Amino acid sequence: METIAKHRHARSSAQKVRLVADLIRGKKVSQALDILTYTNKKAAVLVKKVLESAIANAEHNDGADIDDLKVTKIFVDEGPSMKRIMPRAKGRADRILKRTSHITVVVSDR
Amino acid sequence: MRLNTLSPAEGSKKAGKRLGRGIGSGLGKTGGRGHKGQKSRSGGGVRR
Amino acid sequence: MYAVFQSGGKQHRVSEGQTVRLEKLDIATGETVEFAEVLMIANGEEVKIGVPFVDGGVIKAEVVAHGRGEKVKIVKFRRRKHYRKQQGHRQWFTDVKITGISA
Amino acid sequence: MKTFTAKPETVKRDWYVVDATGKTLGRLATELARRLRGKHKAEYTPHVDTGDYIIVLNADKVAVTGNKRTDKVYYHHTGHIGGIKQATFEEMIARRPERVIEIAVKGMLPKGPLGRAMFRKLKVYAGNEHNHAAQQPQVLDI
Amino acid sequence: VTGSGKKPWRQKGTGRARSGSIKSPIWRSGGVTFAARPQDHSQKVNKKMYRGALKSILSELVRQDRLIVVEKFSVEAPKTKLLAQKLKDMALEDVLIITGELDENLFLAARNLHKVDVRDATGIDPVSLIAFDKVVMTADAVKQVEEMLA
Amino acid sequence: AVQQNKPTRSKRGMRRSHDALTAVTSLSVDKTSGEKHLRHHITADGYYRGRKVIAK
Amino acid sequence: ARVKRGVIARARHKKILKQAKGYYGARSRVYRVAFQAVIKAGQYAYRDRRQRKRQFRQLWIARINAAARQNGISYSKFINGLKKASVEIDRKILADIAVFDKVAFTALVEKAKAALA
RNA sequence: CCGGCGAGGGGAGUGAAAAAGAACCUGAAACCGUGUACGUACAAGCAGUGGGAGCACAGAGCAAUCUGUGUGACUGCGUAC
RNA sequence: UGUAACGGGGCUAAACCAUGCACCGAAGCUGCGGCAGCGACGCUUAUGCGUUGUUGGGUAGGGGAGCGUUCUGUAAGCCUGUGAAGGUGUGCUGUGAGGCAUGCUGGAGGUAUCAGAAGUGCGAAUGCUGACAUAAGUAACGAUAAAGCGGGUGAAAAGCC
Ligand SMILES: [K+]
Ligand SMILES: [K+]
Ligand SMILES: [K+]
Ligand SMILES: [K+]
Ligand SMILES: [K+]
Ligand SMILES: [K+]
Ligand SMILES: [K+]
Ligand SMILES: [K+]
Ligand SMILES: [K+]
Ligand SMILES: [K+]
Ligand SMILES: [K+]
Ligand SMILES: [K+]
Ligand SMILES: [K+]
Ligand SMILES: [K+]
Ligand SMILES: [K+]
Ligand SMILES: [K+]
Ligand SMILES: [K+]
Ligand SMILES: [K+]
Ligand SMILES: [Mg+2]
Ligand SMILES: [Mg+2]
Ligand SMILES: [Mg+2]
Ligand SMILES: [Mg+2]
Ligand SMILES: [Mg+2]
Ligand SMILES: [Mg+2]
Ligand SMILES: [Mg+2]
Ligand SMILES: [Mg+2]
Ligand SMILES: [Mg+2]
Ligand SMILES: [Mg+2]
Ligand SMILES: [Mg+2]
Ligand SMILES: [Mg+2]
Ligand SMILES: [Mg+2]
Ligand SMILES: [Mg+2]
Ligand SMILES: [Mg+2]
Ligand SMILES: [Mg+2]
Ligand SMILES: [Mg+2]
Ligand SMILES: [Mg+2]
Ligand SMILES: [Mg+2]
Ligand SMILES: [Mg+2]
Ligand SMILES: [Mg+2]
Ligand SMILES: [Mg+2]
Ligand SMILES: [Mg+2]
Ligand SMILES: [Mg+2]
Ligand SMILES: [Mg+2]
Ligand SMILES: [Mg+2]
Ligand SMILES: [Mg+2]
Ligand SMILES: [Mg+2]
Ligand SMILES: [Mg+2]
Ligand SMILES: [Mg+2]
Ligand SMILES: [Mg+2]
Ligand SMILES: [Mg+2]
Ligand SMILES: [Mg+2]
Ligand SMILES: [Mg+2]
Ligand SMILES: [Mg+2]
Ligand SMILES: [Mg+2]
Ligand SMILES: [Mg+2]
Ligand SMILES: [Mg+2]
Ligand SMILES: [Mg+2]
Ligand SMILES: [Mg+2]
Ligand SMILES: [Mg+2]
Ligand SMILES: [Mg+2]
Ligand SMILES: [Mg+2]
Ligand SMILES: [Mg+2]
Ligand SMILES: [Mg+2]
Ligand SMILES: [Mg+2]
Ligand SMILES: [Mg+2]
Ligand SMILES: [Mg+2]
Repeated sequence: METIAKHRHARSSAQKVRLVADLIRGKKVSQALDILTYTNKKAAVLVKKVLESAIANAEHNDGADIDDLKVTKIFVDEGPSMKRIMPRAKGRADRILKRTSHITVVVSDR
Repeated sequence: MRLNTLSPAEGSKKAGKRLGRGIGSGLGKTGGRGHKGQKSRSGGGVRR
Repeated sequence: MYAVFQSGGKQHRVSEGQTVRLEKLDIATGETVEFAEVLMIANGEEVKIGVPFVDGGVIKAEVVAHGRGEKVKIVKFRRRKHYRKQQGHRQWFTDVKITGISA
Repeated sequence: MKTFTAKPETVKRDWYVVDATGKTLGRLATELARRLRGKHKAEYTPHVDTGDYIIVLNADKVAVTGNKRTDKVYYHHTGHIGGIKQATFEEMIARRPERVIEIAVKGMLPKGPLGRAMFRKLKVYAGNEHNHAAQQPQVLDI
Repeated sequence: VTGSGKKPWRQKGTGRARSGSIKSPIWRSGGVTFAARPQDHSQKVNKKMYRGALKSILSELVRQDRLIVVEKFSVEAPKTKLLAQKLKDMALEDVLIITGELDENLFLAARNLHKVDVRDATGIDPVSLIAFDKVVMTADAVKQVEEMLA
Repeated sequence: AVQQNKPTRSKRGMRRSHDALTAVTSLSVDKTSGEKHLRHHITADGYYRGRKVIAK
Repeated sequence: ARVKRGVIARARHKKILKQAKGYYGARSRVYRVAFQAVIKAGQYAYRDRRQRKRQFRQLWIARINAAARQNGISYSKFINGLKKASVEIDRKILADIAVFDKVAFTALVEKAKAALA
């Protein structure tokens, strides 16, 4: 029916990745791949690798034809944050959150 | 006459007051001590 | 044809075959109840107005059910005064089916 | 049995035309506001506009008693500091005559979205002519 | 609680609620506000009330037909099987047996039967008298209990 | 200066209503190599307007 | 005998938040705010069981007034006329008739007028 | 099998169970998303409550239509603890 | 700061005085249904029943009666892999604290009744610990000595060679 790929614990805030996921939600995969190729965002590289993996999964594991595939579902979830310390002035310390995301792409011919 | 059929006499076992447990109990918040002053304090009161 | 009558301290305008929810009546389910004080009977253009009751006017009904209505929460709360109280309520009713109206 | 409520999708509205010539402003405005709200109908429902459409002719001939023709003042503020402006009744009749009746009726209609909607059914004209013959308004002697 | 008496931070200026002890019961890892100590829970029972309770219990057993009096109750050998067979013969399963003299064979035979207890007359207690389904007493035990309760 | 009240998730979304990206309207196709490419830019294989302008 | 509070505390908070469904923002999500919103909703409901009787009587009176003036008499005179004619129909029913049976309502107006004459 | 002889993932296989896969029993809440139904771009305030149209949905009914669920235009009242 | 000394519209009465009759109007009074406190009068299986009168706004505070939680006995009993506790929904139910049933999740415990004991109930204490928000994809990326280009390697090179 549908085929999935994910990139869990990707190094980017979900807010940043969602800007890219929104460009391709619902598109034919060939058009999605073109959009990502010409999107100048680091998140576009991340998402394009997940989409390519989902297309390979669909053809190898599920016997799908790539020309019929669409990005039927795509969403980004918040992963764990890495906590770091940033020295500020006057002996004060701040917490830094290095946020991560789980990227999920679903492709299907229906 | 079994260990689960014995009851105390009526009136022999009044439950104790439990202060500071909510409005409905009638002893919430200040627990009957009123507002402020030496007699509301922990350890408060004057000698005999 | 419809008729107006009093029951449970309220008034009701009814036609044959309608089901009316009234305040509780002390009548067993399945019994027939008579409302002999009819305030008005209207059949087409013929209108009889009670002054206060229509002479000989009678409404026949059948007691269909007794029950308790939807629950209502009573909340009392006096802000800043350490006072709150809550109460539940379900009101009794008797449903009756209008079987006859006679002028 | 629950009390009837009028339904906006089936309310019947009629068209009337009223002549303001020589009528006392406020006493015309109350009847207008009543009928724009629908208070004259047994189907009146406070949250539904059940009122009628009313064309008002000869708005510049409306009357006022006492010395109001020169002494009634209409104020407004532009929102700019110092921007309090005024016009006497006679100045208003000279420049924007429909506004006298429109202002009076708007003040007697409900405030909020529904009252604004009721105001949209009022059509005031300075002179003796209107272009709503297609609506076949009936003469209303207010 | 193990820790030092140092004030965690100064009374004023930091913008935190005031702290005085790292051991405050308000704090995680702090003390228990009213920490328990070992307690002696025993109650006094007046002598006459204890005896009166026993008399009431025995009388209720008689009225409920849970007291069985026998001339003798013994087994030939200290074997659990013999006592099991004897109790089955007398149609007893959950039973307290009071003897005038504690028979060693009987005691040993009853040890491994968990519904069955064996005592001398001087060792009866109210909870056991109520808790066992039946109470078997020898005539000598009955006389001893009568004398003990006067 | 700092807020007196925590803004809502609704208001956060309203501010971000202008943040979405826009995809490239359409790519151009080289008349000789047939590669897609950004308009007025060379292709990945080094063509522009049908001429091999640069090696590799 | 130490007692952990979690199971009972969760049930209480969940009861309140269930009563808060449909409320805006923290009012349907956050226990502290939902509790205040549930209490206030209860207070308003107590008040408005009393208000409901007032608002419906006011509506019935307005409709009776309109129907009576269609028939050439004011509300106040219509009510006084019914009272002089010993007619005990209440305002709920009079408003229902005013909307649904205009001929019967006209008959009631005629009874009131005859009593007043 | 995709990927950088990655991270991560999809299959296959083990197992009673793999949303028991080692970031591993159960897996709450705050908080953050995707999908659907309804509302929302002429409208002024503790955001509810009383009244209430329309729309969607699930049942029932020969039909007329009725009821339960979600939403809530418009309207009376209403300044949290 | 802006009409700004009828709440507004507006009013020559829709103002004021006098007389009269209607009507609106509150959680007041009445009607209908229900619950409880106290007192009388009678029954009685002696602690409840019936009739009746009357009362039931409350802070401090006094008095009365209960819900639920963990643990001990009753319990080597009873429920439970034909699915325990916990989690999440739905229906029903009582005046309330609450109770009951059941779908899904869970995968091994739970425990009636009547008694017994308390680390027995949280929204506040600039409470304590952990988790996660907001501001915000904002400020900033640490000396204004400065970079440009060709080649290499590499998945990728402004920063490496
Ligand atoms: K006290
Ligand atoms: K034994
Ligand atoms: K939430
Ligand atoms: K599991
Ligand atoms: K765990
Ligand atoms: K999880
Ligand atoms: K406008
Ligand atoms: K609806
Ligand atoms: K409202
Ligand atoms: K009474
Ligand atoms: K057990
Ligand atoms: K309930
Ligand atoms: K449940
Ligand atoms: K369960
Ligand atoms: K127990
Ligand atoms: K706190
Ligand atoms: K942010
Ligand atoms: K950025
Ligand atoms: Mg330093
Ligand atoms: Mg008190
Ligand atoms: Mg205080
Ligand atoms: Mg003082
Ligand atoms: Mg004091
Ligand atoms: Mg002290
Ligand atoms: Mg208003
Ligand atoms: Mg400790
Ligand atoms: Mg002694
Ligand atoms: Mg402030
Ligand atoms: Mg932006
Ligand atoms: Mg424990
Ligand atoms: Mg929620
Ligand atoms: Mg791997
Ligand atoms: Mg599982
Ligand atoms: Mg296990
Ligand atoms: Mg887990
Ligand atoms: Mg959750
Ligand atoms: Mg629209
Ligand atoms: Mg609009
Ligand atoms: Mg606003
Ligand atoms: Mg409602
Ligand atoms: Mg208001
Ligand atoms: Mg108000
Ligand atoms: Mg001025
Ligand atoms: Mg006034
Ligand atoms: Mg007078
Ligand atoms: Mg009233
Ligand atoms: Mg009263
Ligand atoms: Mg009564
Ligand atoms: Mg009172
Ligand atoms: Mg009281
Ligand atoms: Mg136990
Ligand atoms: Mg437990
Ligand atoms: Mg346990
Ligand atoms: Mg107990
Ligand atoms: Mg405690
Ligand atoms: Mg808490
Ligand atoms: Mg508090
Ligand atoms: Mg602070
Ligand atoms: Mg922060
Ligand atoms: Mg800013
Ligand atoms: Mg800036
Ligand atoms: Mg900057
Ligand atoms: Mg700097
Ligand atoms: Mg630097
Ligand atoms: Mg270079
Ligand atoms: Mg550099």
